[PDB]
Amino acid sequence: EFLHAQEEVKRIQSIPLVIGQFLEAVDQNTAIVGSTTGSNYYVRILSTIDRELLKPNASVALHKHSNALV
Amino acid sequence: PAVDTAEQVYISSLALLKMLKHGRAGVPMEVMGLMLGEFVDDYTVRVIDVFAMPQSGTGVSVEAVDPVFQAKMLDMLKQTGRPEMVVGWYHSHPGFGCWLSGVDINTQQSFEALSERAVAVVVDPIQSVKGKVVIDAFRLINANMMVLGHEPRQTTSNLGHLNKPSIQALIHGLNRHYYSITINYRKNELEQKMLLNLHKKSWMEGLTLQDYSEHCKHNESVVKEMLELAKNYNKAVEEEDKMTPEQLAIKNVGKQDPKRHLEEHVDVLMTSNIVQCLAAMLDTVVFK
Amino acid sequence: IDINDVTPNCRVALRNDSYTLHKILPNKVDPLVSLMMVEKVPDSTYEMIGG
Amino acid sequence: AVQKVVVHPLVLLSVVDHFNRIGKVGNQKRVVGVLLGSWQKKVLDVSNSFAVPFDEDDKDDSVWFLDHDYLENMYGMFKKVNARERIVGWYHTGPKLHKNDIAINELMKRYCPNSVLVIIDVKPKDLGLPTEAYISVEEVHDDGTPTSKTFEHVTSEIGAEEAEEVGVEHLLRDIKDTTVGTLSQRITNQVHGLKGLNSKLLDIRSYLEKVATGKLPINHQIIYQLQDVFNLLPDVSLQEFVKAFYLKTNDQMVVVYLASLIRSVVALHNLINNKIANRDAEKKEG
Repeated sequence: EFLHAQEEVKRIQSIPLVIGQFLEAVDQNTAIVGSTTGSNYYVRILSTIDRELLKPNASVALHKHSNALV
Repeated sequence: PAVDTAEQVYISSLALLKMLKHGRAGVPMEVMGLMLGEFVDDYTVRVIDVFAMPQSGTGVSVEAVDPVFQAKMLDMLKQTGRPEMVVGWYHSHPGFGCWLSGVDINTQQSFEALSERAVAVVVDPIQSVKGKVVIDAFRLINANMMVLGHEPRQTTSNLGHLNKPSIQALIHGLNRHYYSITINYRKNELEQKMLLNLHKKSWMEGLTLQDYSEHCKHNESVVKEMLELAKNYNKAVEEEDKMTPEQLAIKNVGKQDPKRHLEEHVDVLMTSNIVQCLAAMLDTVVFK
Repeated sequence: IDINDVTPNCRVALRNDSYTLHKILPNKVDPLVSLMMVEKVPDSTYEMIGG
Repeated sequence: AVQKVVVHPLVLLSVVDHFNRIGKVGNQKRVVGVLLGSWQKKVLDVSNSFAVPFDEDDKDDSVWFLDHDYLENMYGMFKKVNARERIVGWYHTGPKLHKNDIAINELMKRYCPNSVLVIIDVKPKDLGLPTEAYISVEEVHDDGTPTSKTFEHVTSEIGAEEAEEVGVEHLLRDIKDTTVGTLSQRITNQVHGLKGLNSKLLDIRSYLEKVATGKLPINHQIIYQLQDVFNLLPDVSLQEFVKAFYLKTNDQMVVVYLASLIRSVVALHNLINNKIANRDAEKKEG
């Protein structure tokens, strides 16, 4: 089951992701991402990501449907 | 009388695949088709086959059911051996989730006119992009009984409240004008031993020794990164800061040095090396 | 969330479906004014200043 | 020609469903249907297949009725539903070819010049794919032998598209092995490959026995393909190869030893931590 869960987490990042700008991190497990579509969103950060890479304004790929940063 | 929340729309393995394929063909538009199955009893609606109806400018509406096409399709499928009745209809909701709009409700009522149990199915080919298959079965709630009685479905069992309504379906009219039906997937062996062949892995793949060049490169890279990680583990353990160590282990949790990037790599290396060596020896024995 | 905690210009977050507020979120700061806040302290110390 | 045939999962479930429904009411050996698919450069991609009424007499082997009008009407319906699919061949669930398959192949060629017969067995066999795409070849045989219609073979593989893949993943989420090379699955796969090699060698040996006893003809072709196989044997125990392979085995074993040392040290550290935690809890108890 753990292996299947890992595969699911990896499948969350599945290519067709909308690029967005990381605006500011509200707190771990969440952050504000400004989607390139032209609307600011509040999304849920993925745990596996590296917190160091989350610069004040960096390009973050967002899930196309759920809009969670992945 | 009343419909039990225990009713279960049985969707066969072929039906789900055909519905997904038809929905994915139409996107960016909306496809629709009639569902062939049996009303086996009051608490179950079994769908065996689903045949797409041709795309028409009308859309998914009562006029999308070309009577000549449906009649000829049923007549020709009867000869092959599928004398099934029309148990319901399905239409793809690209983008938006499984719910029913006004025209959808009108079409559902028209279908119900023929049979009181004509279930309606909604499939979204875009949401169902991964191990999740967003498929819902909906039927119309007599707005009359909304006041004449109360809710529309008896709850004689717990086989239905083991599921949850969706904000989307709730917003578009769920439990108000439309009520969902638990979708059970009727899968059997032969139809599950044939589908474990999409990726079955040939016997050869389990005797290929990889390539020793990139195998050595991978071993070297993993060993170097594990040396760096061992340096980090050394720093973390030798520190052993006792300023509330239970709190220290929780204030430095970031999926880092200690064990995560640790023995995870040990497992990767040892699995790869053991498998490669065993395959090499099996080849040295089997092939001469 | 209590209505008393939503002060004007608080940068709330709204649910996509019904647009209900479910968080307060940090107040918006103009991007360019954020860089002016000293997050990493400089290395200079008083003993380094002489005379 | 056809370099390869990709049979999408729906074709298989359709052919399992047709065989089941025909078998459930009445009894009929084999099940014949028309395969619909699109042509890549040379890789035929079968996506859908519809049943066609088909009565045959096993005794005569030359009596067989296949609907022409029914086939054309079904194809017209499917073209209305989706026109990207053109007829590309036929399938029959019969595990082995049949003497009348050539006439049916000609009838199919009447609708598609490049017809591929995919024999979709409905009996789960753990060793091998469930498809075998066949084509009709008329040649002069070169090697002074009588020529006949026969059935040339084309490689077959089962692929899928996004929708069919999602459906398959949902269907087999309870009997699916975890994706990732867990050592258990790797060792099991290696065992499976050994079993497949044994089965293939047994089949080859049975054919060789038949040829030697005369029950089957000496091909004069393909046989020398087996000879080439026997020439391509690794020839292990050569001194240079032995030294190189020992070097590689030791190079892998040193990494395995380092991994074992890391694992032992981590386990010992965890044991120390747990022991200290237990002792601290006991001391704080009183």
